[PDB]
Amino acid sequence: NEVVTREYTINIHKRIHGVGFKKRAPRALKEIRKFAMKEMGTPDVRIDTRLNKAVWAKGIRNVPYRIRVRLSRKRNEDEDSPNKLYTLVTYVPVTTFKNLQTVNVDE
Amino acid sequence: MKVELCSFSGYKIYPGHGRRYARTDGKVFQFLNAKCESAFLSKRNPRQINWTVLYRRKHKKG
Amino acid sequence: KSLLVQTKRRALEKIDLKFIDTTSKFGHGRFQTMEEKKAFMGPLKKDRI
Amino acid sequence: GMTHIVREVDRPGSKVNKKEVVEAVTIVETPPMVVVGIVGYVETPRGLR
Amino acid sequence: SGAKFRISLGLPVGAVINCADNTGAKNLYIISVKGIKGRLNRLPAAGVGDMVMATVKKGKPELRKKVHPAVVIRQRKSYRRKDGVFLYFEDNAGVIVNNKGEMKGSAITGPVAKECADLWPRIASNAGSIA
RNA sequence: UCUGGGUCGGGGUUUCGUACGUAGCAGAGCAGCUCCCUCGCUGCGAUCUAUUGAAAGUCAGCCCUCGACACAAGGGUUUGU
RNA sequence: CCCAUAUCCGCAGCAGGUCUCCAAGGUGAACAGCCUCUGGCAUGUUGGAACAAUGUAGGUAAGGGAAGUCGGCAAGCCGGA
Ligand SMILES: [Mg+2]
Ligand SMILES: [Mg+2]
Ligand SMILES: [Mg+2]
Ligand SMILES: [Mg+2]
Ligand SMILES: [Mg+2]
Ligand SMILES: [Mg+2]
Ligand SMILES: [Mg+2]
Ligand SMILES: [Mg+2]
Repeated sequence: NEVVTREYTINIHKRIHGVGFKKRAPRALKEIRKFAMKEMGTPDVRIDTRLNKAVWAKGIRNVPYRIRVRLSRKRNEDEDSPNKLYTLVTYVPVTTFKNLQTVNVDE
Repeated sequence: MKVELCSFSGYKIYPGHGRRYARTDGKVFQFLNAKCESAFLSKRNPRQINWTVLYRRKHKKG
Repeated sequence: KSLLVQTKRRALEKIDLKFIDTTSKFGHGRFQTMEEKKAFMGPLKKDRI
Repeated sequence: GMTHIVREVDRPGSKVNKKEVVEAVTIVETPPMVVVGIVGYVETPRGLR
Repeated sequence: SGAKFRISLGLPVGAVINCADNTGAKNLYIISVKGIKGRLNRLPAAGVGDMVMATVKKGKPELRKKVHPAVVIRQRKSYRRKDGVFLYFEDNAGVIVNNKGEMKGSAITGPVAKECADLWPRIASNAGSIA
């Protein structure tokens, strides 16, 4: 239905290619947000603060190549907002990235 | 069309590749690429170089 | 097809190919085929799993 | 794309005569064309309508 | 017969190649190249094979303040040898000849590029190795 | 549409040069333990060797997937002899 | 209370100018340059998206090596001990 959660891996070292040194970490976070707005069909995604602490872990210009990300549509209950749904983009720590696909996640 | 061996890495040069180098004592060498010849011209031994053919027969890696 | 009448000796040369290179153009390729590269390099680590 | 070839040259009286040169070639991929129409032109004093 | 194909020249006018025969010269400072018509601001350059007017800068004093014809026999710049082989030498070198091609010296030390072993037969007969 | 093209994954290619751990009677030497030993056995120790052409990267404008996962007849503005 | 890249003078929240006191760890000859702690700040009066020409500031370059130019101008080389 409308509420669902999946885990994705995001290839950051293909969306940050060729952008200048002091914009690689800020551009990464507006590539996370753009990945989620296409993947779930929602605007108003919200990045968890330990997710950008992950992408800023090696400074502004050396960003991780891949990061494992858990998306989640949620019904926007805090106000009668024009966006009925919002997306929460929590971070998944993982050692290797080999053989990881997109996986539906249970509650 | 004669297929010739790289004087540093022991690989197999095909007729469109690499460059030959005539040192002024009579000796002619063949190099596969610029990685091989810069390693050659900086005088280092291909037996201390882990990816050459001479390394892999000194250590019997086949 | 050309608009001219080809009368030069270079234009009327019968050719006969002898070798066609098939090394990888995505870098400095060394190996003409796949079966050559495997027969030279030997069994790697990721094969013997 | 491009590759390169080896062939033997027959230029009588040349430096590369009966020798092996390396030529650079271009691969042009040509599937068969499908003929779907005919159009006819007439000669006019203003060209070819 | 056969004519010389063009090669990468890479040895302009102000160059100092070293003399490679027993005439007592140690350098050859090129001053022009025979055969160049030239373009505005382009410098005349020479490859292996080319006959060259040069003066010697150090060596025996009976060779020094004169202009001699010379032939470049080795070049450090890579040129393509038309079987897809790029070939280059450790140094730039030349021998002193006259207008007909006979050498003032008698024996060439070092190898000789085979492009000037074909144009210049009296050079090619005094060469120890034809690279 | 004989679906489709995306995102990951896999394979191919290629770049660099052999990862971390662990093991070694490999190591210039030094410090210790002596009921030991019958010349031992614990340490410290750059480096070496095996595991290991490994490890890491690879389209973002590289190649091939049919594996996984979603999504795609939806919108907006105008046009007539 | 300010004592100055915003409280002073310079028509201004002006890269200018304007007298002093205190002074940590590492490297090192060193209150040199570089990195950090105490303390301080939000990039110096706007953001976003692109990566064309031309610039301004910075780099590298085969083979020659001043042939350039009024002139080795600029850069490079040299460097400590
Ligand atoms: Mg290529
Ligand atoms: Mg201000
Ligand atoms: Mg700034
Ligand atoms: Mg700002
Ligand atoms: Mg240069
Ligand atoms: Mg001058
Ligand atoms: Mg002038
Ligand atoms: Mg100066």
